[PDB]
Amino acid sequence: AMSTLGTLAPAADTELFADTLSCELRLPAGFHVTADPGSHATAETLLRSLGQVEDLEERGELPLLVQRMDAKLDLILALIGRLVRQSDTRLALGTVHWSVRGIRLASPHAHPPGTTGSVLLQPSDWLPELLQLPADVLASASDGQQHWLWLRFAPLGTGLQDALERHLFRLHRRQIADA
Amino acid sequence: LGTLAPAADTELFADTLSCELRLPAGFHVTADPGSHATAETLLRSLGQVEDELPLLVQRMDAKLDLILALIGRLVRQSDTRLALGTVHWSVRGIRLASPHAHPPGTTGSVLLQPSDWLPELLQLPADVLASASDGQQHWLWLRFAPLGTGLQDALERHLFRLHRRQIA
Amino acid sequence: LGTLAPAADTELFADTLSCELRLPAGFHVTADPGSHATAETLLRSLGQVEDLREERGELPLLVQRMDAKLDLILALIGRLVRQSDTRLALGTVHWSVRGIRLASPHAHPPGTTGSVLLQPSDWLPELLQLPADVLASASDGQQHWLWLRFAPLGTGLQDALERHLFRLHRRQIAD
Amino acid sequence: STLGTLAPAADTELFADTLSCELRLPAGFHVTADPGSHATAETLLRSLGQVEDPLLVQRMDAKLDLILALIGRLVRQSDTRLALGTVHWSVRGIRLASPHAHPPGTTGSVLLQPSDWLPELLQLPADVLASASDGQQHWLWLRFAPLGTGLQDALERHLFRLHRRQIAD
Repeated sequence: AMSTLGTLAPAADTELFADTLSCELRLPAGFHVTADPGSHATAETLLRSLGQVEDLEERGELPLLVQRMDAKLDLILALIGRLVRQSDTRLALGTVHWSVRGIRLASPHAHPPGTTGSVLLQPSDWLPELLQLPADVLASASDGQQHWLWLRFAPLGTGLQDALERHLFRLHRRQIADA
Repeated sequence: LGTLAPAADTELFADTLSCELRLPAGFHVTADPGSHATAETLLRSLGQVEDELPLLVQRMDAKLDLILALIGRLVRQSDTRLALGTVHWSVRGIRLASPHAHPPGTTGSVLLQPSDWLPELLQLPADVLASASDGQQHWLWLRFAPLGTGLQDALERHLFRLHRRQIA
Repeated sequence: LGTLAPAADTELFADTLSCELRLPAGFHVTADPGSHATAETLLRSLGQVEDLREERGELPLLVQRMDAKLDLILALIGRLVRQSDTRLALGTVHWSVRGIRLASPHAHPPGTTGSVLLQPSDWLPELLQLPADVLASASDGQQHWLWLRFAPLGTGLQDALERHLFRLHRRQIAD
Repeated sequence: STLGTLAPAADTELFADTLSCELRLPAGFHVTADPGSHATAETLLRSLGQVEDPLLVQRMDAKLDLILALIGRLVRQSDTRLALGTVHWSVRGIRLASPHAHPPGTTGSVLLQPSDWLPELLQLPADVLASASDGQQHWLWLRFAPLGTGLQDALERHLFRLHRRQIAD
């Protein structure tokens, strides 16, 4: 906590993180000008489904035919995840500051404020799926060895916003948890 | 406008719901058509996922969503893709733009993507009624071969639902 | 088009349901294929989804919707598999629970072992693989014909194949 | 198997007083700082064990079988296969052949394909205990890092069934 990167874009850092849960973490992240995010519902579905399956009984209240079905789903899911890792290009690992409003992350190339595009993020880790969020560049600055971008997400809509808030809240208690 | 083959235009759309929309679609010549079951399953399934029980079932559903999402993306990122474009679609046939003209009577299959998030294509065997060009290019008038009870009921529901969505 | 191998045609098709149909099939000379379990799972599952094509509402609405998602996933994965698989040559074949007679691009001596490769359903890009040996290879006007005798199937697979063949027959008489 | 005499201390640490299965399967050790995931490993093992065993529902189950089979095929297209060799496996660690030898203390991940009909791999973080050669190949004695209650139980169940199955005829 207490990273000075915010001194590079005071007004932007305040817009994105003031008075709202903001998490500083490392995960595959990136920004691309030529969007192709998809829908709010896809992002929302990814986040919610991800929550229902994660964060660390069948013989009872349930038969056994359904346990097998659930087993098969776990297997299919793992295999489809394996398939994806085979072709998709992974995002680079980076330290980012993420809130419901936007994100501060490092980028190979600077981009003037006003540039529009999509923030790419791999939320999970065991699942090679990306969360894409349309966003605009609020600020762009360097610290000497990396170009930093402050991106503000375009309106997320009621459902996705909720899923994202829950997502951030969970990540936060867990980071504090394993401490 | 449409009246560059009024003969077919009337056969395909007169007195029946005919929607005008933009969706990837195309005509592919072949003697190897698809199946009615497959097309019916595709249509009804898209519709049943329009908009609970023990926790294990709720998480099974979450797992399904994740699988569908991942598999859907893989297809969409590696496919040929059909030509986006304005088409006129009814339970009887479709009015779409094709790269080249075709002699009427030419047998083949109309391939269209009924939904855009899901990259699964709908395959319907059809014959060309007319092939007049003018919109700088060649427009085709395709007549679906008899769909059969089930698939026809599915297609009408699809178009009706699709129309209200649009008319709102 | 069967006298080319009298005894072999009698061993594989005498006093037993034998169907004549066209589908992608081939014989692959391989050391060891295997897995009756995979072959049986395929045939039994196909049959259930084949019949799908008991009660409309019935169970919870959520369930019906999950089933739909399954139909979508299967279709999508099917499409993906076709984007890079190798289609097998379509051909007429005589198929019994004991063996199969098909057209091969080349001939093989009696005793050659491998797997009979078949695509059971046109809508599903999945292949059925059954270990088999060649007990007859002869030629007629042109094409090379092989008589493959399946290696023992085991209780389950046999039942699955017999069921599959019977339904195939029944549907065939439906013309 | 006399491979143990090549590294008595390690062989004893990994297989003494515990079920140890000698079998053939694709398995490898790769130097990496990939912490893997206990939850992923446990899910794989329990699910595997589950399948190693109203009409609408039965149809759904049929669809799952078909999907699983196809997805399996896809992965097997462009996936880097593991080396199939004889191994010695216990809940504590595993002895397997390796391309290069490694100094004891070297940490990485053991990769192996639990079932032969599915291309899904199990990853388990481990450290090299011993590393010796029999004149033909380099053998490694890897000690899995703590598995955690759940994963450990799943693995114990997995090895026990495996041992049972193989004691037939």
